[PDB]
Amino acid sequence: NFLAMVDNLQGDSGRGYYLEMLIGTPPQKLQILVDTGSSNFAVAGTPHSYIDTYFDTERSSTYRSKGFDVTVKYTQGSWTGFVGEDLVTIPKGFNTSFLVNIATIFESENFFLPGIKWNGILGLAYATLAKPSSSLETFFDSLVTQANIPNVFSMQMCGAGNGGSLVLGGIEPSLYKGDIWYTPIKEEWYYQIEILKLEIGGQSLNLDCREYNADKAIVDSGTTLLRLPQKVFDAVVEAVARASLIFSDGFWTGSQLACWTPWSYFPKISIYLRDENSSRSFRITILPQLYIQPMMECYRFGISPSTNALVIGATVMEGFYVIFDRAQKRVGFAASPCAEIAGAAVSEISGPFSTEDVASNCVP
Repeated sequence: NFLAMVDNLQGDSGRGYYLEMLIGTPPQKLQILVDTGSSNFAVAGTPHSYIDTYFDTERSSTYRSKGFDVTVKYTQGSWTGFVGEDLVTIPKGFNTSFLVNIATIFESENFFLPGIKWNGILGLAYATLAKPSSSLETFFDSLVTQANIPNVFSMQMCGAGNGGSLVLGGIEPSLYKGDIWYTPIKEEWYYQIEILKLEIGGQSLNLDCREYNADKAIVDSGTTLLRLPQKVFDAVVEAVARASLIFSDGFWTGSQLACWTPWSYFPKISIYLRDENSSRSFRITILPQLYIQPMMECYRFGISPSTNALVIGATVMEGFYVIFDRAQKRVGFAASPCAEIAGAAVSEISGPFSTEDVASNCVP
């Protein structure tokens, strides 16, 4: 009954998309960030001045400690928590309770930030990324076993320029339009997919396709912006600058905002992904609406560099309906009715295209 799950997320690209969950007995209500870039279920376990509620294990008769803690470190921020298990229910989806591993954060640094509305995180990626180790069964793997649902979830994000949907156990036809296009998961850790080509203003960037997969290309709803490995970032900046022509250096680095819509002055950016048929690609396209982001207008460049990954973050996922088909080791993309600003399209999907002139394997 996927219709219950429609309209179950709040938030946006910048502050995250979050699901309401009930944890323990009696149920304590938390706001949980949906994060396809990690694999732990972790919640505030102590008071923090930037959050309004935390999970108190001592008030839950069904909580059981697992006898160890875990420390998680990100490029920015970290936390240490107690590892236990408890019953969860997701009101907007699964009104029958299920037992999951949970980390209750008792210490942290730059994790719970000012202005943020979530107080834990739901890591939806694979066991290989679970901490302390892959033996700590992920939240979604627990749900699949116990609720006997298909090993698939999908996400509609509607905050382009509001909330959206997290569908656990499959696909809701009302959340997309036209054809679904699927690309293989190259490696089950992050949702790693194979990027063949980037195209700015209809003109491909002149980089070996290995540069787009440098370490990894991934789909991550816990990342705000489109993040590009430094080399790709610098080439994209030059292509966009030249295809527009309005620039201070700070605009590209997020040091400065441009105040003026400007969208008509900037080019389309297309990312080409290998199809489940090896001999074909398809293309996901963001329009300036998704990467020239109004702030209050004043506008920020919605693309940043990464050291180690090309990350298809929430600002790009706001353009599409995205299917995490773990059962068939593929990620699907489709056109999304809610990807609009004033009823105007902010993205395009198209295919197929020939892969005759790209290498057989762009992943190094």
